[PDB]
Amino acid sequence: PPQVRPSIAMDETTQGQDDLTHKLSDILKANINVQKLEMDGSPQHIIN
Amino acid sequence: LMAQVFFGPTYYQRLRHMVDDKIHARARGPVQVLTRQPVEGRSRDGGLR
RNA sequence: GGUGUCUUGGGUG
Repeated sequence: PPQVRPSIAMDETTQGQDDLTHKLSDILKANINVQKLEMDGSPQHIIN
Repeated sequence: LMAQVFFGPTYYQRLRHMVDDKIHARARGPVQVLTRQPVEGRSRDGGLR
């Protein structure tokens, strides 16, 4: 939940996500890129 | 006084540490976002570890 | 009715 990775306020209107949130976002990007290889052409040196 | 006293001028210094810059008390106050424990700092009205 | 996070340097006990 966001409790484990709460945001904070930098100058009265700004918020950056916690490290775990950006890490999960990077994982999601990686996952979707994986789901863009087993659905179409993938010559075995991009899947790995 | 039955005893005599060593008496005279000496050069003393006024140091930066005043009690009024250190005295702090806290009953209840702001907590941390993540842990929900008292914040850290005299200026922030924190609690003692 | 709600006053944010991390490091560097200098001190106090």
